[PDB]
Amino acid sequence: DLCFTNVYADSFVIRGDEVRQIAPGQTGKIADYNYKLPDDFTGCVIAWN
Amino acid sequence: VFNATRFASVYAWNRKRISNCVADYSVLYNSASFSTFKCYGVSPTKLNDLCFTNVYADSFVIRGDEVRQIAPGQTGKIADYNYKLPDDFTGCVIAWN
Amino acid sequence: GAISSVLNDILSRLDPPEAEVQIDRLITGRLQSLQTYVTQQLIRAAEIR
Amino acid sequence: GAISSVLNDILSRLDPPEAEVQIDRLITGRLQSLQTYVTQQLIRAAEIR
Repeated sequence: DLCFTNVYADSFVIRGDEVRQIAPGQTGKIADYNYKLPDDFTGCVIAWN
Repeated sequence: VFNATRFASVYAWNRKRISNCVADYSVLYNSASFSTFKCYGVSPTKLNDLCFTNVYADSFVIRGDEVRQIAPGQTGKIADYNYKLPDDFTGCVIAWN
Repeated sequence: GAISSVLNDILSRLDPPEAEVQIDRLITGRLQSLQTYVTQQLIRAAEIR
Repeated sequence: GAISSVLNDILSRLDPPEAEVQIDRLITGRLQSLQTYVTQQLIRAAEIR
């Protein structure tokens, strides 16, 4: 329903247990050091096995 | 506290006093040891930056499904009987396999 | 209603995502206090006028 | 804005971690009503003075 201006997709693979830490404001190895999400980030997170 | 050979049961959880020592928790982020690590009243990365007065540790072992109910105000078979956290509890919760 | 009444403690304790929540609760309460203060002061000033 | 307007009810149905949040919402609203009432009371006080 809501149409966006520019959509950018970031594809990456992490530990199985690190998925729960991938979100705005979350903490963790990847989240804090390698790949961090903006606190005010507006978007979606998708993961599958 | 962390690397002790055998923790005590949640029924009788060890009462540990940590004082007159330097608290360095960068080891958790300096080496992959624990799968689960979270903080509620403080930041996981600011524990070393901010210095406390009387830091206290609580060691116990519970079932995996019982970990989710270990938090301030939580209720369940473990929270309300053997070990519980104050609603205004200020601290961190650590768990690993 | 916050964990502490000092903004320095909040900044030194919680990460941003929770730091803004605590600071927002503090702002809400303290701004209500100041709003009531100014309204009472305006009423008192009207009486003085 | 809370789930219920009764303190006994909110204590009974919800656990304390969320019960305290709902009670905080209700407390904020009931106070806000108090500050309303007192400000219009002071305004009628000024006019009647």
